[PDB]
This record gives sequence, structure tokens and C-alpha cells, in this order.
Amino acid sequence: IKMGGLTSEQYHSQVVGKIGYIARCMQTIDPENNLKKIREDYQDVLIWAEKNYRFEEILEASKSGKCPNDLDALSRRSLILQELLRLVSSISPFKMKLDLIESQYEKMKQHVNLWKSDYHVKLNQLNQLTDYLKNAAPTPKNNFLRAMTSVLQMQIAQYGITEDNEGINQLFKLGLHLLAMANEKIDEQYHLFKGYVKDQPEESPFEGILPAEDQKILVKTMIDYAMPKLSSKVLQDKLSALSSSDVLTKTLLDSIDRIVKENEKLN
Amino acid sequence: SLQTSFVTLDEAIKITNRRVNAIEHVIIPRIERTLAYIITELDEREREE
Amino acid sequence: TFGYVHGVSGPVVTACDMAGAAMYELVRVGHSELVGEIIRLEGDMATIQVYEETSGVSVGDPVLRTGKPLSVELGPGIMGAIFDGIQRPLSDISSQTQSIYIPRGVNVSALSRDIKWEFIPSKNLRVGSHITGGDIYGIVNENSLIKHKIMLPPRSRGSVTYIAPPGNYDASDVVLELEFEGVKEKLSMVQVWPVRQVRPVTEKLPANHPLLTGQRVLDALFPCVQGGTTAIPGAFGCGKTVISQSLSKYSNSDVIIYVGCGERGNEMSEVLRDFPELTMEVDGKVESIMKRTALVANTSNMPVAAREASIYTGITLSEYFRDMGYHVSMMADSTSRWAEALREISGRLAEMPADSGYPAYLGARLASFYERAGRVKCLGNPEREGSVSIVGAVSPPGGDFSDPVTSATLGIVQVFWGLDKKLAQRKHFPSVNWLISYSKYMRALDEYYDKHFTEFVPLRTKAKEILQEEEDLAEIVQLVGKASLAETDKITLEVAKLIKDDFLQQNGYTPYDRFCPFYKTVGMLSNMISFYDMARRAVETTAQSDNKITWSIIREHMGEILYKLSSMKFKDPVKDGEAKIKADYAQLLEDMQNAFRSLE
Amino acid sequence: YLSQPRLTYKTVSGVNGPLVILDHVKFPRYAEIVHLTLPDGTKRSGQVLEVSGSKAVVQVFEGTSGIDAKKTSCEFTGDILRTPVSEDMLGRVFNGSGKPIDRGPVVLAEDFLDIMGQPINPQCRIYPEEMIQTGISAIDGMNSIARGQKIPIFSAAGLPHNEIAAQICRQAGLVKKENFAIVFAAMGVNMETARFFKSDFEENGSMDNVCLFLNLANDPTIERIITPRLALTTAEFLAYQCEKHVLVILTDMSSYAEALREVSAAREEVPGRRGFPGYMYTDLATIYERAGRVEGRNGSITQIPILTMPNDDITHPIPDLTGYITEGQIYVDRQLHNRQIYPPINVLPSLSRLMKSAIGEGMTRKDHADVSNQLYACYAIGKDVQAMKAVVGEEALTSDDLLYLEFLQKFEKNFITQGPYENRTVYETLDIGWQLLRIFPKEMLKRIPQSTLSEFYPR
Amino acid sequence: YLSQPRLTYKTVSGVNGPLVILDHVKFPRYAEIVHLTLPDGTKRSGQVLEVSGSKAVVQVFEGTSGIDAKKTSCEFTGDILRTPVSEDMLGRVFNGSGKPIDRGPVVLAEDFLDIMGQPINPQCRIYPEEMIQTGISAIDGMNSIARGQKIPIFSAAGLPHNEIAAQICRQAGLVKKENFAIVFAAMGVNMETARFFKSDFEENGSMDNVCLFLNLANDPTIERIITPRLALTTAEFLAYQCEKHVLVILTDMSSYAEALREVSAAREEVPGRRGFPGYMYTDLATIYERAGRVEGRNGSITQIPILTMPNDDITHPIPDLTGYITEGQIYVDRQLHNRQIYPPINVLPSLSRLMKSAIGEGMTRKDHADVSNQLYACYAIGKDVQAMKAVVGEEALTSDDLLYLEFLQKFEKNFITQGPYENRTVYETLDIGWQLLRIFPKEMLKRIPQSTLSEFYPR
Repeated sequence: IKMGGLTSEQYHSQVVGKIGYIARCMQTIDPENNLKKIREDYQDVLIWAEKNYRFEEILEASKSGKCPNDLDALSRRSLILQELLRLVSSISPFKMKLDLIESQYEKMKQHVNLWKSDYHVKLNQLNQLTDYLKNAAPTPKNNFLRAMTSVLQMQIAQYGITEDNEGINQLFKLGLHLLAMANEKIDEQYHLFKGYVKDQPEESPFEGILPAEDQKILVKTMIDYAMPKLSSKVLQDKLSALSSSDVLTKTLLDSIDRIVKENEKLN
Repeated sequence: SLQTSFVTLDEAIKITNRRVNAIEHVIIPRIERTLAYIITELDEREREE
Repeated sequence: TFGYVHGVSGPVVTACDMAGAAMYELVRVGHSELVGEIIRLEGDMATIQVYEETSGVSVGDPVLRTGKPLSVELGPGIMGAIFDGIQRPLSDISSQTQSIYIPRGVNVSALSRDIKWEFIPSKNLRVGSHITGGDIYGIVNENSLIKHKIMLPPRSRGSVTYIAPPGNYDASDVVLELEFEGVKEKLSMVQVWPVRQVRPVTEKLPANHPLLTGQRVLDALFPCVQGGTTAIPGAFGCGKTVISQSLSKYSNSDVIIYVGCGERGNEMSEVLRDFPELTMEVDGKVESIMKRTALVANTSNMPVAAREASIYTGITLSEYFRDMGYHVSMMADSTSRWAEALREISGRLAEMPADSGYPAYLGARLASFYERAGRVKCLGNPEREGSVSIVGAVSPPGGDFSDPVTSATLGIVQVFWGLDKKLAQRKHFPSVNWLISYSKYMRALDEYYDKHFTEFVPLRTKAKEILQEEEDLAEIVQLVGKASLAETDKITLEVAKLIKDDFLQQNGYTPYDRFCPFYKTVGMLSNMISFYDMARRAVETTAQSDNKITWSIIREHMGEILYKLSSMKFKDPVKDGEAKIKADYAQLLEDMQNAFRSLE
Repeated sequence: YLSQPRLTYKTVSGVNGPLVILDHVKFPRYAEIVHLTLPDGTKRSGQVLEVSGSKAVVQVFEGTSGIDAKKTSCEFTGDILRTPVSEDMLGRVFNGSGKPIDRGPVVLAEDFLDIMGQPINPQCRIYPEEMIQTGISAIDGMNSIARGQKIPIFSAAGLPHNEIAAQICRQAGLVKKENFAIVFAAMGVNMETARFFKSDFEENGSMDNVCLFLNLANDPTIERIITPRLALTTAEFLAYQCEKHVLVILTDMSSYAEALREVSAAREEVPGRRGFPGYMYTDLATIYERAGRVEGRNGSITQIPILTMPNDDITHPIPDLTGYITEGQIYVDRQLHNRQIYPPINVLPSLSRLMKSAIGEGMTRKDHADVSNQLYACYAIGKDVQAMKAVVGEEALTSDDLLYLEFLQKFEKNFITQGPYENRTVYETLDIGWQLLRIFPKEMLKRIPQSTLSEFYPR
Repeated sequence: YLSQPRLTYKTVSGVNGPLVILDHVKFPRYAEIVHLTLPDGTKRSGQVLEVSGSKAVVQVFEGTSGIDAKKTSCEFTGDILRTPVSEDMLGRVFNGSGKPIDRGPVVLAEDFLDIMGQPINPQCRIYPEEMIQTGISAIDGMNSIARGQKIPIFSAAGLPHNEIAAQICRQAGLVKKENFAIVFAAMGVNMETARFFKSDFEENGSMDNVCLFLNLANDPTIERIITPRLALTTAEFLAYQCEKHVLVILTDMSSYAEALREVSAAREEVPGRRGFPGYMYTDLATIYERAGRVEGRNGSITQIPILTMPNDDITHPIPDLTGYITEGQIYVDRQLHNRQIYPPINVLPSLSRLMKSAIGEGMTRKDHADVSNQLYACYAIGKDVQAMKAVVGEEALTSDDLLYLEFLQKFEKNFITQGPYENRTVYETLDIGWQLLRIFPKEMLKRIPQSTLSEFYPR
């Protein structure tokens, strides 16, 4: 008799496959066994991984019912871990705390349909941005996106994803808008980047979010954009003096706007 | 006014009755004969097959 | 090991000394090794439908007995590849032979074994880890768009005794190697899968997300969904003209598989010329459509067996990319030509036909093809949900609605975008006849609409009601006369004209109407139905009152409002952003309300 | 009981389409069920389509692909297809061949019944009499179904005949002024609609009554042939042995006719009328006529076959022979469907021959027949008045014409238009009918005897 | 090359219509060519239709009359039909079998090419976008032909399809912002038609560039099975090897289909519709799909089959399966011919599927597509108005309906109607189209964008 459309042999192979994948996910998001509640909640499947077995042994156990062999329940339980691992990996440099991880797990498990959850959509958007930036080459679009996604990962680690923080929603929307905008709309890319750095409550958003070299490169990018169409070499030297700033800042952008208005009068 | 309306209605009634008679004595019989012929010819096609 | 040819009759060979051969097994007939498939067994003789021209095949010719059925090589290299009906790569044939002819018995590999592929294993895997069929054990950077996820073949399983490190590997290099029951199976990046076998999935889930074509009529009145099963007429002006390329350029789908079952010569040339030149905006860059499209080209003069297997090859590739977690939109250029191939092969086999000469199993074959569509929780441990959305094109003789292929289609497909010959003659494109065309996915799409486009469902209901009322009123207007119409009937007729000419009429060659976003569709329909409701309110309320309002009064007062509603279709999403279009439609609604307030 | 061992043959003489022609068979039995093992171990079922001498032509349920001579084995079970029937298969989902697809266990048989059954004795059948309420006003109040009637639903492709079938399955029951069961058979039903049926019945909580047989479009067609016979064997067990009033809904008999055509072509028989078997009338009669009340047993089997009229042609062989065999018709209209009325059941062309036996005092109510007749008359007059208004204009209409138009609108908006999950008891349907009849004054209700108007018209 | 001596068999085992079944054949080769020496020395040729062990069902091109068993000597050439092809085949007349009938010598082969043709890789087939200015406004204006297209002429008995084909042949030329070489394949054309075409080519001075294949009505009817392929083979040689822009005319695909049906019925194959072989689609496709351009080459093969629709039925299997393959159809109407219009091209059912990419700015003109679309729309509406007038009378027609009727009259009088020797450039055809569209006000030309109405209407 077919189960879920698969021949029973394939179903009982999929059961052991899911068990192995759950074990791998646990080893990935918690090699040190810090997440004790999660370990307890999944202990019935990780028993077959902590203790060493053969593939055929676990398959036989599943065929005899010793293993948890409800492939739908196993699929749900594995999807929870997979989503948690996606959250952990998407912010891999900006790891979060244990209590936050466990709260996110609990909200997952409570969710009726985790695949359709708004949590899943937010993770998809974050993975979209990260995948775009994994092999991206330097350009104002890509640099602004990298900085904005680093700060987005920081906020995600701070507040998780189950809480629809307004700042995180703004970061998602602005990052996606910048991503979708054409590479030739340079003025619009700079407009959105400067609007973000303006609307962030923190006066200097990227103080600790980015390495120093990238902060200086961002400052250089803004200075270079301000450079063309400057009526005086003195104003260009003032731009160079502003270039001494270690990182972008609201006041730095205001100084750029001040010089821009000076040139507006002078031009 | 009554007699003018009377003449106009007489003409319109004659025209509309002519239309109805033309339909039910020329057009509908034509289509019925066409349908009978089509049914017979499809029967012939089935017989040949 | 190998039999001999006993007789030949067109594509139907009969090979002797085939005692142990299996049904639908592949064989190589002749000294040129023409591909053939065993379709019948009689003692020690096997009848073989040959996939190439059999001219020159003589009795006594060897018949090599390969042990596998008609199967496709699924792996890196499918994307951007143009394939014959049986997976033969036309571009590779041209490059290798340096001639414009397809040599008989050509045996070039479907997937090139010389291209170095950037392979990155799933980092969490290791030696000894348990894996099963469908497990994504590595990812190949096929191109900038499609990340080719290397999945363990279904019906394969075991403990990974070796996983290759990240690097560059051929399509023939052994990339993974796993042991089960002591037997070691070595897997490269290409897996061979029979075309006639349904690729297994964990669970076929309901389809609950629209598959947006570019047309307002199709998106609103007769929605399609991801994993849907649609039937579309192959009439000229519509179909291949806009809908196929519109689905290609932009839609919810992540991959396109396009199979030319019985395409005409120059029309297939048109497809093969246009597709490699279409581009799409992805992550702010214009990228070729070939980066996520594959074509299975099968011209009408190619062998009928290939024409029969073309649909199966296409749907198998679509299923393969569905298992990856992608949403593959498949287009069958003609299931009618497929049915013609089935009829011809049945006649050659001397089987008893059903009505109109088709084999009595035509419905079964159409079901086996269409039902392979759907949204699925793909096999394999890494959770993912793919879908295959089949759009099968039908073209009955003389637009016959009782054509056995069309009748068999309508009992399977959930969507059917029927053809109005009158609209086509009038040059009303799309020529969908909204009175018999249907879509059974509206109920499933209620959940999506009541959350994303909450106000759209009543608009669609009122639009359908208005169109049916116009259909009922036009018979009477033409049979008797237009003088006896009530005011509400006039509102219905003129609003139906408005909707038909400027909401259901979409020219797909213009920069502004090539693809109509669903926000544009729902906004336009909202404006038209708001005008309908408010005008009917005016005429009804002022009825039985001294200051009576009639359709003529409304039309004369606000010809500008009607003109603006008519020009609503001209909004161009590319330059008139979504916010701009929504604001303009809100302004039109405000003007309508103000003008009716002045009238009232 | 069959004690003798089963014989397994490797003597496969040929393979042709879906048929495996085996040779050297020991006394082959026609219609025998035979389990064949492919060279790679895949197991398939088959039925002996034809027998001759020592040969046996086994139509394999699945395809013949992969089957070969010299290695494919074939074990002859020694008996025709017998299904295990019990009361526990009420609340289960089975495929076309009876294998559960709800992840439950195999049926623990109370009996092993031959699916082909036997014709109910005419002298033992009894006139259906009382009513089975479907909760749908358009057929409770105007086309009511008697306990033992066979009343098909006619529709075309794309109309909501499957949704109406699901609604009837969820709402069907006795008038009630645990002896009711439903046997739902779905044939050639695509995966989306099969999932719709299964999930709907499971969710709405009526599964305790429903035995569901699902034959998907891509499941074997011989399974489609044997699906209605499985369903009706279960219905006969539940009705004539367990004594409960069963309602059998057989969905898309057009798909069953297509499967019959395929099997006929497999037998190498020449096509009959319009490409269908010549004996299709007998086969449809065999299916439908397994219904009705019987003498000395308190159970019954009502039937509601559902048809997809191809090309909307009432002269097509399937609807034609169904009307010849059955006792009514419920028309699903494309015009009402386009106008967005649900259920789009047209009450003018529809009919229920045995409505009179299903209504009246003690069965539904005193005024059921009169209300139904008056509603039909007023509906027809309303359609006529709409046609007239379309020519003369609204002003030229008299007061009675306006009343008839109002009744037509409110009848299509309140009586017909129901909503999928609106279950109306027949008393509720009659109350709505009286609300609609109270549009007219007592005098224009000429088809309702004054004895009934004096009692039900007021209020 | 084949050096082994050929085998001659006096072993004829049966004669049945056009078929000659031989036995005891040493390794029969399918599609092999056989030379039958009759008892009286008459030499005929045939093609092996099928082989079964030592049997061979030859199909004689010249007919089996006079053939006897025990004395007819069938010498098996050991190879498929490889016709000789040379550039000097232009300006020659051959019968259906390729032999000279102009009193010239046999073709001195430049090469030996298989008549079945060599399939062309779709990856390297150029899409034809060059318009052919046939000079016929009914084709140029609304059903334009692109160089490399397959577009038949659907007609019936007694209509001037031969005259239209001759006009296209003598007027075909590219649009002015390389002269065509004509290859002719007459199948079943009476002496009058063949003489007409030959005289038309000689009179117009094109005979040096015309190669005729004549299979008159009196000629054998199995010979016309190879007559088109031969022609097409030559076309291919002239087009893809000699770099010549070829135009292939195939006079009667209906007669070729009748020959196919004759051979099929002789073979007792399972028939298709109307008795035609089930494989008529593939046999017709192998002929039609040989048109078009290819990469690297400079020549092309424009293909213009001509069909005689039986009973004027465009649903007949021959025209039906020709529409499925060829890219459009030019449709000659019996009503227009009866009304003395020439060319009697009915533009409603005819279309050219490669017109969209052949017309437009740069190719012909900006307004071509819009003018054609609006002319077609107005013509269809005028035909509907005429049908309505025939029933209700002209006095009930509105002003716009009278405008549509006037457009229809002037369209069939000025646009479709045309002298047999008058070639209207595409620009003159479009000017006539605009003069006819100006009958309507700009508000009624719905299918023409305002950007073009403002530029071309006011003139």
C-alpha cells in the first residue's frame, strides 16, 4: 500500500533521511549542546544519531516502528529546525543569544503553518539579500546593500524575527527596494541609502556594524559622489577634509548637504 | 390622435407579423432541415467508419 | 544481447531474437543505431517504434538491446539548452557536425561532459551521514540565475562514503559516492530518469498562489495558479504571440520549460530566435531569458515517435527542476499534435480507435501528462516546495469543441481559456471567450485574494455578472431594438463595452501593456465597478423622481470621466511606478465621486 | 474456501498495450484477479480480460511498461475480484481498487462480496416513498429525492457539479421531523478535486457517515471501471444487510464512460454509437439499478449520478442513456453559473419523477407539493415576464408583471442562491418558499388549494 | 559506392492494385528501389513499401497492369531512391518520375540526392522576415508572404487557383525599400492546366529559370507520390547548394493525398479520416517542412502548395492537415468567383502566420500591420451586417451598418479585385486600403493607433 504516494520502501527510506538531516541540523546550529530544551524536544530522533547506527539499521527500526516514522510529523519537526538554522546562518557573523534562539524556536513550534509564516517570508528576503551579496562586486548599489544588510543582520540578531520591529521592517523594505532598483539609477540608489542613514534613530549607524576599511570606503564613495560639479577647489579640499571621518554619520551627510547648497549658490 | 396611433399600430403589427411568419415558415424550417441532414450525414460517417 | 531486424514498415520495425526484451525498452536498430522503443512483444519478436527515419534499414540488421527505457539526462547544462524531442541537443549537434543537418543515428551526449562546473557540497554533509533520494548534496553555479541543486536520485539512499570537496568538476566526474547494504553506488552530477515515470514527491499540496500571466482577462476573470493545469487554444494572434513570451519575461515562475510538440518549421525558428534575445530585470540587472529557460524543439516533420516523447521529456525536465524547489512553468505547444502522433502510432499498431480515430487511451495519456503538474513538497531532506504549472495548447479541427483531444483535456485541466472566433475576427486580443472559459482555482485563490487584494473578489463577481448581463441584453438589442431598454440596462451595456474594450482588451506588443501587474488589474477593475455601482445608484435613486437621471445625462456630463477610465489601460508600470498608478486611479475615483456628487 | 495453492506462471507468450497474454494456463478463469511480478520485483495487479484454450489475456491495472517474457511471473489468485466489506469502511478513504489512502489499516472484512453483484429482484423492490434531504433548497423544495430514487445531476465542464456533490455529501440526511450513510465514488477526478473532496469531508465532520472512493484521473482506468462497483457493493452491504439508508454519489459518469470505452477498445470491439460501446446502456443500467428500497429490509440506496454533458449536448449517449435509466435530472446551468449564483441549479429543465412520493404529510409537510408547484409556476411566469419586459419596456408592464419580476429576483437570490455551507432543513426551504410566495396576494397563487393558503399564507 | 551486382528476382508472389509482393528476397531493404522488367520488355520502377523476412511489398510507380507472376523480373537496386540533381535542371521538363519529356537528354547528375531529403537542424534554420511582393493586394495587403514560408492556396474545382499561382510566379519579388527560380510539381493536372502553366512560363521569359515536373491526369497515380519530393529535392539542391532563391509550386496536394490513400487502401492499413492513411500528417509534413532558409546559405525555398478542397470543405482531412503544417493559407472562395471577382481570395479564412514579422517599419511601412488589421475587422463586421440584412432588411440598418456595407462593396471591388496581369506594389495596396478605410470616421477605426491615424487618415 502506498503511503503519501511513495512506495513504502521509499517512505521508510525518507524517514531515516529526515532523521539524519535533523541530526545534521542540530549538529550545525548547536555543536556544543547549549540548546538543552531543543535537544530534549528532538531527543527521540537524535538518539539514533548520538548513538552510531547504520543506514539499514535505522531503516529497519523505522520499518518496525521503533523510530518516529510519521513522515509528515517528521517533516514539520525538521522544517522548524531548518528555519531556525536559516535564521542562524543568515546572520552568521552576528550570532544571537540562547534565550532569543529558544523563544524563536517556541514561536516556530507554536506556528500553525511554518512554511507560510511571515517569519518564513522575512527569512526568504534576508537570504535573497545575502545571496545577492555573496558574489557581488564593488559598486555603490552593492556597497550600500552590504552595509544595510549588515545592520539588518545586527537588528535581526538583537530582536529576532517573530517580533515585527518597525526598524527591521524598514530595513527589509529599503534593502529590497535597493536590490530591485536598476544598476543605472545611481541617483536613486544614493537617495535611498542617504534616506536610510537619515531615518535610522542612531546618529552613526555603522560604527561597529562594519569593518573600518568598508566604512572609509563608504565615506569615500559619498565624497566622490559629492565631488563632481563643485564650483571651487576650496570646496573640494573641504570635501577631502570631511573624508577624514572614520565612518558615515548623519552630521557628515548634513555637512555634504551644506557644501551642496554652497555650490548651488555658487554654480 | 387615436386614429393616427391606430394607423401606425396597424402598419407596425403587419410588419411584425410578417417577420414572425417569415421566421417560422422559412428560417426555422430551413435550419431544421439542415440539422436533419447533418445528423443523417454524421450517421453515414459513423457507418463508413 | 542483441537481436536482428525481421521486418520494417515505416517507423515500425519488427526485430526477432528478442526473447528477454522488456516493453518500452530502448533499442538501437540498424548499423546506424537508430533509437527505437519496444512497444509490443510476440513470443521472441518485438515491435519497435523507431525515433528516426527507417529508410535503408534492411532485414537482418542488428538490433542492440539496451536495458533502459526512454530516459533523460538531468543535470547541469539543461538551462539555455535547445533539445530535440528525445533530449538530443540541437546546438551541440550543429557544433559537432559543422553542418545544418541532423545526422541519422547521431549519439552526442545530451549534457556536455567537457564543461567544468563550479560544484560546492552541502557543508553539513560528511562521510557516513545518511542521505536519501532527493537530498541536495551539492550546488552547481550553473549561471547567474539558476543555482543547480545536485539532488540524490530518487530511489537512491545510503551512507555517504565520499563527498567531493568544493571545486570544479565535469558532468562525468564522480562527485558523490554512497554505500547501502554493502553495495557502493557512485554518483556524478547527472542522473538518468525515465521520461514516462512520474518523479516522486513527499506530498502533492494544494495550489494556492496565482501564476500571473500578463493579461488582465486571464489574471482576473480566469485565474491560473502555480502548479495549475491549464488548456489554451493555439489560435493565431493569441497564444505564442504574447502569452508564452509574457510568461517567460516575468511571472511568479522561476524556470520555463517550453516544448514544441508539433511546431511548424518557421514558427519553431521564430521561437528559437526570439527566446535567446528576450531579457528580464532581476536584482536590478537585465539578464537573458535563456538563463532560466529550456526548449524542447520538435518540428512537424520529425519522426512521430519523437513527437510523442517530446511532451514527456518536457514534463520530466519540469519535474526535475520542481524537485529543486523551483516553480517551473511548462508550455506544451500542442497537445493536439501529440494526440495526432498517438493516433498515427495507434493506426500503425492496428489498434481499435475510439471516436474520430484516436486511441481509446487518449484520455489516459493526457491525464498522465497533465496530472504531473501541481505544487509539491519535493522529496529530499532539505525542506522545499516546488511546482510545475502545465499550460497545454490545443487546436481542434476548425475550432471544434467536441474534438476528442479537447474533450479529454477539459476533463483534466482545471483552467480552460477558450477561444472566441468572433473576437479573433474582430481583432479583439486576447480573444478569450469569457462565457465558456473557466478556472476552477478561484476558490483556492480566495485565501490569497482576501489577504493581498481583499477588494478584488467582489469586483470580479460584479464584472462577470455585468458581462453576462450584456450577453443577455445584446441578443435582445439586435433581435428587436434598442429603444425599450431601461436606464439600468443602458448602464450595464455601456459599462460592459467599457470593460470589454479597455479592461479585457490588452495589446501585448505595446511598452505599457506587454505585462499588466495585478495591482494595475485590480485597480482598473475597481474603478470600472465603482463607476458601475455609482451610476446604477444614480439612475435607480432618481427613478420615480422629478429630477430623473438617465445614461445619456451621465455620458454627456462626464465624457472626460469615461475617457479617463478608457485611458486607464495606458498606464505604464515601467515608468509610472506602482505608487504613481495607484495614486492616479485614486484620483480618477475621486473625480468620479465628485462628478456624481455634482450630478446628485 | 479456496485451500488449493495458487499457480504462478512464467509462460508469458506476449505483451500488447495493457495486455499480458500468458500461455499454458491450467483451466484459466475469466475475470480472474492475477498478481504479476516484474523482472525488477515491482508487483502489479491484473484481471483476466479474455480466456481461450490454455491462454489468458491479463489486462494489467498499471501499464505493461517494463513487463517482459522469460522473466515476468504471474500468480493466478484463482478467484474473481472480491472486495472486503464491513461497517468500519464508513469513514474511510479508498482508492479505485479499494486500497485505503487515508493511512488507515486495510479493511477487516465482515464479508467478501463479489463487486459485480446481482440484479435486485423486481418483485422484491418497493416504491421509494420517503424523502432524503440534501440541504439544498433548489432540490429539496423543487426536486426532492425519494428514498430509493436514481436522480442524476447534469452539468458541463467547468460548472460546480463537484462542489454541489460535496455539499450534498456534507448535508445529506433524513428529514428528521444513526441509520444514514453516504458512499461517495469519484471517477476520473483530477488530483485537485480529489484532494478537495477528501479534505472537505474530513474537515466538515461528516466523515463518520461517508465512505469515499477516489479514482484519480491518472490512476488506471480499469480501476475506474471497478470503482462504482466497489461503491455500490458497499452500499448494498450497508443498506440491505446493515439496514441503513445509503446515498450513493457517483461523480463524473462521463469519465466512467471513457474508461468503459478504453476497456472496450482493449477487447478489440468496434466502437458503437458516437464512439462508445454498444452495450453501454446495459453497463449504465447495471450501475444505476443497484438502488431502491426492497421488501422486508429497512435500508435503501438512493443514487445521484453526476454527468459532465460533453459539449452541453443533452443528446450525447451518456446523458441520453442515463436519462433513459434514471428517474429525473438536476440541471447545473452555465447561465446561472456565469451570473454567480450558487448552486447554479436550473429548476425549469430539471425534474424529479418521484417527487410526489417524497413529499406530503408525515414525509416532509402538508404544503410541500403545493409550494413547489406554485414556485415553479411563478418562476416560469417571471422568466416570461422578463422576456416581455425586454421588448415592451418597464413602464408598459402591469402590476402583476412587476410582482412576477420581483419574485423572480428574490427567488434566484434567496431560494436558489444558497452558499456552499448553508444547510437548510426542508422546513427551512419551505419557509423560504412561502416568504417568496407572499410577494403575491392569495388570489394569484392559483396552484395552491385554498385549504393550504388559509393555513400557511398568513404571517 | 555500390559495386556488388544487383539481384534479379523472377519470384513475384502477388499483384494487388499498385502493389507487387515478392518473396524469397535476400535481405530486403526498406524503401529500396526495384526495377520491374515486364514480360514484353516494358521497364517500370517501384519502391519497397515494407519488408517481412524474405518478403518485399514493392509499390510500382507506373502501375501493375501487364505484370504477371513467373515472368516479371524485379531487379533490386540495393539503394533508396537517390534522384540525380544538376543546376541544368532549370529550363527542363520532366515527368512525375524525373525522366525528360522535353526531348532533352537524361539529367547528367551533378549529385545524387535522396528524395526523402536530409533533415535540417532547427538550431540553424533562419526565420524568414523578407516579404514577397506577389503584387496581389489580397495577399500582399492582408496575408503577406515571407521568403521561405510555406503557404498553400486553398481552392476547389473550377476556381482560378492556377491563375493565381501563375500570377504569383510571374510577379513574385522582394519589396523595394535575386530573381526567383521556379520549381514546378504538377500532380494530376489535366493537359489544359499543364499547358497553361508551361505557356505562361514561356511567354513571361522565365523558362530558363523554371524546372517543371508534370504528372498529368492520364499519368500513373502512384508516380505522384515521388513527384513532389523529387521537385523539392531539386529545389533544395538549387537553394542550399547553388544559392538560388527558389519558389516551389505543388499543383494538387489533393491528388497527392489521393495517391497516398490509394496506396494505403491497397496495403489494407488502418485508415484515418475519409479513408486517408493515419500517417497523412507526417507524409504531408515531410513535404511542406522542406521550405525555409538556413544559416550560412544565401538561398531559400518559398513553398506555395495548391489544394483542391473537396466539396469546398476546409475541414476535409487534406486541407485540415495542410493547415496544421503550412504557415497560413490563401483561400479562394466560390462565392467571389461566382460574383466574377478576381482574385477570389476570401481574406477572412485565409491568413499568413509569418506576416507579422515581415511587415512594418523598415520592411514595408509603419501602417501595414494596422491597415491590414482594420481592413480585416471592417470586412468581418461588414459580412456580419450583410448576413443580418439578408434577414431583417436594409431599412432596419443603421448609418454605421450602411457604412460597413459600402466598405465591403468597395473592398471587394477595389482591393480584392485586380487584373490578372496587374501587380500592385505593397505601397499601392496600402494606399487602396487607406482609401477604403477613409469611408469610416476615425472614431470607427478602433484597431488603428491614433499615432498612425493622425498621420495617414487625414490625407
